[PDB]
Amino acid sequence: VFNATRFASVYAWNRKRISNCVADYSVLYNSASFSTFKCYGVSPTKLNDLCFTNVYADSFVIRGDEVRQIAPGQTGKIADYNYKLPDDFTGCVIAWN
Amino acid sequence: GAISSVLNDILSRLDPPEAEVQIDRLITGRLQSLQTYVTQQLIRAAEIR
Amino acid sequence: GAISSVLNDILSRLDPPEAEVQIDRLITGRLQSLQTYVTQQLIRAAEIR
Repeated sequence: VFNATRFASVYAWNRKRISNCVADYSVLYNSASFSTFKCYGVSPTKLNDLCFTNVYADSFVIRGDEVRQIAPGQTGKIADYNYKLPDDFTGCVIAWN
Repeated sequence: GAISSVLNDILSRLDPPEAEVQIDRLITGRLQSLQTYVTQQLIRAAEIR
Repeated sequence: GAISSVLNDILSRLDPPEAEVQIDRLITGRLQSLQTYVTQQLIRAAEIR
């Protein structure tokens, strides 16, 4: 998901489910291997404490101007037609050039 | 109108810059629910009096 | 404190994530007018009683 070799397209993205395992998010927040690492419905430092049953990850590539469309409530060519999120989106978004 | 009715759902989940906004909604709602209770009981006491 | 007192002027004008905030004020405002009305008639019902 994170250290993958190649990503998919925004037209068709792969959905990797995670369950029943140990997830150490300390490296993802500390390591500066991404240009943007923000969260909306949870703190990035508290992903280990208030943890979850099911976790889904969608990997795709988009243009620089389209990174802003990957956020709750946005509209655009990617937000409305390719990849939309709900107003109650409880997740995190990552971006890297 | 908040994310969740529980405090621990917000305190340890969101950061203080955003948790204070969500926490303020519960405090604004739960406090009005007290004034509605105290006001009613304070009127019922008159009929009892 | 909203854009307009009419819901149609907000629901048919602004996007979903923006209209919900303007609608949240009218709901909180109009709901306060009812508790002010109900509490008044609930006192006037004591004088008449």
